Amino acid sequence: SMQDPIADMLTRIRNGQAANKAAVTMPSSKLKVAIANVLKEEGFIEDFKVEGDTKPELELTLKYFQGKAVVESIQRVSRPGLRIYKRKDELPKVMAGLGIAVVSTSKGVMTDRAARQAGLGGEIICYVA
Amino acid sequence: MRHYEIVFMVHPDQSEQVPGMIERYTAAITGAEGKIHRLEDWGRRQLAYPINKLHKAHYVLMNVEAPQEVIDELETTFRFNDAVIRSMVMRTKHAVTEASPMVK
Amino acid sequence: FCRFTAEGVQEIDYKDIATLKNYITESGKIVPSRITGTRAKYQRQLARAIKRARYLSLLPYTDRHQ
Amino acid sequence: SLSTEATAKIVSEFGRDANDTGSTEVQVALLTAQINHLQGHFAEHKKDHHSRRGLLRMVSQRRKLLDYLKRKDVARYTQLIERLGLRR
Amino acid sequence: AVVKCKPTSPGRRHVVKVVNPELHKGKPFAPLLEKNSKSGGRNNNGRITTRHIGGGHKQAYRIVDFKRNKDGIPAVVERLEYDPNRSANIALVLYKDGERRYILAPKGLKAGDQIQSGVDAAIKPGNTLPMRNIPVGSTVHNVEMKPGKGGQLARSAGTYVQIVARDGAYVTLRLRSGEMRKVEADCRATLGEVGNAEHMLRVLGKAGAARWRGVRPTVRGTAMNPVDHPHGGGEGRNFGKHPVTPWGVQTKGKKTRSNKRTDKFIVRRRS
Amino acid sequence: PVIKVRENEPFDVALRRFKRSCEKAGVLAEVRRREFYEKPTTERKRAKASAVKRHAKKLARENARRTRLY
RNA sequence: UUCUUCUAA
RNA sequence: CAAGCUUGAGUCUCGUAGAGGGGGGUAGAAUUCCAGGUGUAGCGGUGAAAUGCGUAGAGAUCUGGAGGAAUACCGGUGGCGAAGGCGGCCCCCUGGACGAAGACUGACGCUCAGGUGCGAAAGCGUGGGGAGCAAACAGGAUUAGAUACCCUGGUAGUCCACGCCGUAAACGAUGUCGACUUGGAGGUUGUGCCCUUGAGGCGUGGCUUCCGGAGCUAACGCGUUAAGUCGACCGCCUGGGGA
Ligand SMILES: [Mg+2]
Ligand SMILES: [Mg+2]
Ligand SMILES: [Mg+2]
Ligand SMILES: [Mg+2]
Ligand SMILES: [Mg+2]
Ligand SMILES: [Mg+2]
Ligand SMILES: [Mg+2]
Ligand SMILES: [Mg+2]
Ligand SMILES: [Mg+2]
Ligand SMILES: [Mg+2]
Ligand SMILES: [Mg+2]
Ligand SMILES: [Mg+2]
Ligand SMILES: [Mg+2]
Ligand SMILES: [Mg+2]
Ligand SMILES: [Mg+2]
Ligand SMILES: [Mg+2]
Ligand SMILES: [Mg+2]
Ligand SMILES: [Mg+2]
Ligand SMILES: [Mg+2]
Ligand SMILES: [Mg+2]
Ligand SMILES: [Mg+2]
Ligand SMILES: [Mg+2]
Ligand SMILES: [Mg+2]
Ligand SMILES: [Mg+2]
Ligand SMILES: [Mg+2]
Ligand SMILES: [Mg+2]
Repeated sequence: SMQDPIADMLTRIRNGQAANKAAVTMPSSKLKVAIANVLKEEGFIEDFKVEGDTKPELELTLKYFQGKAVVESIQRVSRPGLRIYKRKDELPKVMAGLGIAVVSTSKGVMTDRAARQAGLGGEIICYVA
Repeated sequence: MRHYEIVFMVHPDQSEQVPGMIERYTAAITGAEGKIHRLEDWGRRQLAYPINKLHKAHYVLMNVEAPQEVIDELETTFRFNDAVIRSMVMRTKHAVTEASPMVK
Repeated sequence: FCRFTAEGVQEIDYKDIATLKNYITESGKIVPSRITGTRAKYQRQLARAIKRARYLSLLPYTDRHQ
Repeated sequence: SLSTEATAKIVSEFGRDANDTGSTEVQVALLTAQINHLQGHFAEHKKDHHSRRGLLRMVSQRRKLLDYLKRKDVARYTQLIERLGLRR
Repeated sequence: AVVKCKPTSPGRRHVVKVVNPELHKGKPFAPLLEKNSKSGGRNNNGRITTRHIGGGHKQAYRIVDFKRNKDGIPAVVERLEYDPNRSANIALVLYKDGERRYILAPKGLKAGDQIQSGVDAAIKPGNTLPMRNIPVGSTVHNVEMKPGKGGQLARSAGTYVQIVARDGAYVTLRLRSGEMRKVEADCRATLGEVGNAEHMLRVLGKAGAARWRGVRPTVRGTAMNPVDHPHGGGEGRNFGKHPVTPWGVQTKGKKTRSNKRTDKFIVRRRS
Repeated sequence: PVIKVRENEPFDVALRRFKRSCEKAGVLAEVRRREFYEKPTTERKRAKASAVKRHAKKLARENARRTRLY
């Protein structure tokens, strides 16, 4: 079954990058837009777009630099079988600060760097590197 | 009810008693409020191989729309009669009415 | 080059012997689908019709038995 | 399986709208009719193990439908098993 | 239904009852009873002719229709009863005109079925008709040897006889022993196997259960003195001689049929 | 293979015609197949190896059709 | 048709 | 926790395919046995032989009868089933899958310790049956020996009913469920469309076989039916023996 939609989003990005697909579509969600909000803002995808009314489809426009893929690595950290919550002191540095860790905090979903500047931690959704 | 296709093979020396058998069988079906769609005597016909040490038989085709209880009564009539040699009942999806390719 | 696909019959009739004699050999064996090119849906229907015509002494089981 | 008239006689009996045909009480009673119709088959054919797997599939499916119905609406759950004569 | 007894005592350790709940739990039909006085295996000379018979429970005789002559008149089966006189259960039948009789109960017969003798009878388990009217290859019981004499073949609890052939005046039978015998085609026979087929699954369990059936104990011949039996004698266990009867006739293998009157009726012997 | 000698036919023609129908009806290979018992393991294995023989040789013949040898 | 075996560094 | 929504899951309608199961029939061919006719000195077997069968008439051949078991050709890296497994034909009862359009219920789902059920062959118990085959056993050969391979026989067994056993290299040596990721040649089974102007042309589902790209892997290879990329849950592994 679809036990985890968020890991389905990351896997369709990861298989999308490796297959040199231009765009990747998927069923939309309130959480999947906020993750694609971070990935467009932090610069990993070009643009996202949600279309449809009854069943909304989130479409991700992928990003390619110098032929090869922009998103080098993308991993799920907290998963339904094993949740990961961190405090604001123990937030991770992905790729020594070059990558980002999408963290779900009380003030919405943001990156780990903005989570430290906001001064509060939360649940680590994914590592994007 | 349940569309059956019945063909039976009569001993050829009992070829005279064949229309007496058919009218009882039709009265068995129509008496049980069943339909009979086509009813085609094929006459004496040379067998492909001698069943029961004899070389000819009398064929009768009969298509029947009856409930399944009276056909099981009808099968025992074929079993204990010695005039009929072989009997074959075949369940059919629908009622067929067109003439046989050998009635032609 | 299946004939039954061209003419389009829903079920082969075992009583049609002159059709079925074009699908048995001289010694009464069922001719394979490699040779006549029958599509395998009708090949199951044809074998089921030859086996019924053998039972009603419309076709021989072999050319030898007597 | 169940005959066409016997299905529609159940659907119009237990459907709220006489065309719903997939409501929870409708799906239970169609299984309960098919389970109770097959009591005579496996009393006669005890070595028909391949058909009995299809029977246990109906029992296991019906048990999940009642258990869904219990926490969804209790008053329909009491009314259904009392009318269908189900021990639990 | 065979019922293994629970071992509450030795002597109930090995008992298997044959429990049939369809048998009538009451007294038998009183006009069809008569006295069956015991014999003890002793003839009009008072001597013991056949050994090991004696004692046992008192038994009333049930008059059983073997001749089966009420032709054309249908009969419904009232109830099934226990018969101490024989291994097969008997059926109390009621004709339309009001006569009650006992027949041997066939295999699938139950209370409420209709049976009918005569030539125009149907072919269901229970009917009785001459074997020129019965199809070849069917299993019949209660078979006559002579026409109108009464049924004599295949009467014990689970037996039956197949009709294998017919050549005019005779039919050829496959008896239950495996012997092939010719019988005239006018002899009556009753369709179906006879009823109590699970009779041979009983085990009596204890020594007294054979004394209930009037079977006195059998002293084996080598346990005697030489004046008593040819096997008797010896200082210890000695048996240096061929096995014979108490009257000196070979038993392990020697044939004893000496009927030259009926040899034309026997097609093949048993195997 | 019930073969009647036609009118004004030489014997070597009809014998060669008789060898033809026996190879056609498959008589010699049928009795040789039934001379000994073949297990359902052996029957499923030999029929499977016969299919791979009919398939990889088709691919080997088509691959050898393309490239030259001298 | 049958047709076996050969240690030491 | 409350209220939903329809994509997951399910129900209904109409169809299709199938060695899917259970029960009862039935047919043809062959084998052996029995009887008889013709017939006369071999037969059978092997590497070669012998045991064996034969003048008391075998083998061969023809007619008749009995009985059991399995179902040539079709037949196919074909089909069905959860697995084991399933093969003449007919009927009765019966499970599942799939398709086409809708209708409907509204997360009802996935997995699963313990548990329960099914589970090849061999074996066991009771009762039948017993043609062929065949452990055991016997005889003949072979050999240095031959408790073997070969031969001639042959009993449990194989078959049926009902119980038990609960194991196999029970294998795809690959747990189930879901999502995504370039292709090619097929098989099978639906269904839509084009004038079917032919068995064609264009699609769209299920199942399946082969090759192979990226990727993976110790390599062999796997490769949209993953052993690729991930998620959920379970089972399991920790040097070889001893075991
Ligand atoms: Mg259903
Ligand atoms: Mg005695
Ligand atoms: Mg004794
Ligand atoms: Mg004693
Ligand atoms: Mg003494
Ligand atoms: Mg003496
Ligand atoms: Mg002594
Ligand atoms: Mg001594
Ligand atoms: Mg040595
Ligand atoms: Mg909707
Ligand atoms: Mg709704
Ligand atoms: Mg499961
Ligand atoms: Mg077994
Ligand atoms: Mg043993
Ligand atoms: Mg046994
Ligand atoms: Mg036994
Ligand atoms: Mg034997
Ligand atoms: Mg041997
Ligand atoms: Mg194991
Ligand atoms: Mg297997
Ligand atoms: Mg395999
Ligand atoms: Mg394994
Ligand atoms: Mg490959
Ligand atoms: Mg890996
Ligand atoms: Mg995988
Ligand atoms: Mg691996």
